[PDB]
Amino acid sequence: MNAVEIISRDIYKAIDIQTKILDYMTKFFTDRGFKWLLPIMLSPITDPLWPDPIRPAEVDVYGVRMRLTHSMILHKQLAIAMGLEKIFVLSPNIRLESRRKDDGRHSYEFTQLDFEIEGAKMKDVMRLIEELIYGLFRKAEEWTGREFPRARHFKVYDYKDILEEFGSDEKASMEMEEPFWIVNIPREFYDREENGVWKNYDLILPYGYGEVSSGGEREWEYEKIVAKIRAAGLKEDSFRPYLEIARAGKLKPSAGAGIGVERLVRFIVGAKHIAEVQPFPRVPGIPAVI
Amino acid sequence: MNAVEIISRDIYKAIDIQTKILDYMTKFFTDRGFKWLLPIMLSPITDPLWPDPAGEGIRPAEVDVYGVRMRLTHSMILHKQLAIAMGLEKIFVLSPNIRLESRRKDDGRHSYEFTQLDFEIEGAKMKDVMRLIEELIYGLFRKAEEWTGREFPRARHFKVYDYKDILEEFGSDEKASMEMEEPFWIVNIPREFYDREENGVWKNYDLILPYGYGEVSSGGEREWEYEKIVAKIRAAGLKEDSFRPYLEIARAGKLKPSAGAGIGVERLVRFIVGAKHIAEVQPFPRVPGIPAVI
Ligand SMILES: Nc1ncnc2c1ncn2[C@@H]1O[C@H](COP(=O)(O)O)[C@@H](O)[C@H]1O
Ligand SMILES: Nc1ncnc2c1ncn2[C@@H]1O[C@H](COP(=O)(O)O)[C@@H](O)[C@H]1O
Ligand SMILES: [Mg+2]
Repeated sequence: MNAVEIISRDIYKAIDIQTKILDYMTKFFTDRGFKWLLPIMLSPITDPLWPDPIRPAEVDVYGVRMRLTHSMILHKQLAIAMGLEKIFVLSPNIRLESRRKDDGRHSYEFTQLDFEIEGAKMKDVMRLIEELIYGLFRKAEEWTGREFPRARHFKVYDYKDILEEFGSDEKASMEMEEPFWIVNIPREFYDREENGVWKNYDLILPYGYGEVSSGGEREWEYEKIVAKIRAAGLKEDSFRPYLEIARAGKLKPSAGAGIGVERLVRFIVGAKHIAEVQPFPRVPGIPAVI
Repeated sequence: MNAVEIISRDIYKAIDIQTKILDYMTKFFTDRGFKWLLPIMLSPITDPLWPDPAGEGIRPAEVDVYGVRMRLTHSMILHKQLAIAMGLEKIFVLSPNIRLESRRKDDGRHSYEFTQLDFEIEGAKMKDVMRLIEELIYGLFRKAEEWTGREFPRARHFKVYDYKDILEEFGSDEKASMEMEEPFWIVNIPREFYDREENGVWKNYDLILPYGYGEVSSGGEREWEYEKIVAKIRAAGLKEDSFRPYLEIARAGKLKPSAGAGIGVERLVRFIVGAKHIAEVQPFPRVPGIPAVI
């Protein structure tokens, strides 16, 4: 698609739905006393996205190598350390994944509504996301006149049982008709692990649409954080100012999640490919024309 | 300042105010039938920010994506015009920008990363946009009195000055802001190719805050005609090559007359909390010429 073809697509209904979704979700959080933060796109530190079942793009800023935002996870933990209590942000992310990830669900630029709550536990956040999704689905039925999944609470699968029964979260999505949780997934250092149990969670949409939200409780203790980083083969100086805050003992227990906005729009409009809900497509492996 | 000093600052009140401002502004637009778009951060093309009397001529930060040069968003102006070309009629976006301005721009009003609420309206004229901004600002200031218990400028509409006359009377827009006690408009400012120019008159506008706080909003009617646009690019010494896909759209006759503006969120927060320096309202400061530690 050249530039003219890109702007010649019909996208009005998807954008109409997107506007209603953003209105609903931002209000959901401000109604519950969340602070609305603005994003950052450049920092000496960012989410490594590893280990996880790709290097961040970099640019020089006044002589210092900065990373483009993979995700604001570390900055959300810092906002909690500043005592903001409950926060969310509409955060753009840049993830330059390969052509292989062009599966209809991935974009190399996207936005997630990313939130964090001081002191929250995994079951708190999951219940909160269930409340958000249930309400959103009921409204979407009014917006679109179509029927959406009806459950107030979603089945919870352990990561292991998903690999056991379906082989992958992929096959799982295709087989289900309700959103479902996958919990206890070994991954990045910031996610809390206790007694071999990872206190984290992914919300998977039915009908093959795949993951829509992901989060967890956080590690906040210096020794434990550095251990997981070293163990993973990550370099500590990639996270220096963060670890300095951790060493100072200023990180606080918290839990949160990110919700992929375009993935949600795609589900509600029922679009075959995520690019169809984006005015300026950002397809993995295909550098954007505009 | 270092990481621990940053996280130790007390900015709860500014963030509480920011939350109320974002709630108010986004509702203002959706209430009026505007569509809410998500931002783009990388693109082959971006706002040149030049010519522009308010800038020094910075080049966008660049990064390769699958081997192809992309520019980090200076502003989404060209993308707003393309959204209008897609028939979305009335649009807004909370758009983060990256502008690596020099230390000379560290005047308390600039940050090298910031967000603007950027909006565009198909068919609108400068008077329509200016009046909509007045409606938004007046209503915001009335709410701010309740949020803070302090007094804010009460004007329902703001006075209008030509740029040329500002220079003559005050010497600069900075001096003008220091002398005024209510917000005011500066219009007819020769600048970038996308602002509409007709027989020597630029159809554009900056909202300036009083008490030295400076500019908080800027916009204009747009050019949409290929030959007019190309001539302005060439006259400024810019390169058609830098705007190739946009110029393809323009050559095809698919740009439409429109007008819009951007409103600096952090600048507005700063004004309402009375902060000396914009860094005081940002959880992670981005001070011009100083690479941030976090
Ligand atoms: N490449 C991508 N394209 C579109 N959406 C994404 C992408 N990666 C993540 N998301 C969304 O953002 C959410 C948070 O992702 P994460 O930061 O990876 O845990 C996911 O649950 C998805 O909804
Ligand atoms: N460097 C900056 N730091 C903070 N806010 C800015 C900066 N540049 C522009 N703004 C705000 O964004 C609005 C739109 O800017 P512009 O795209 O330059 O017309 C301005 O009116 C300011 O309120
Ligand atoms: Mg300007």
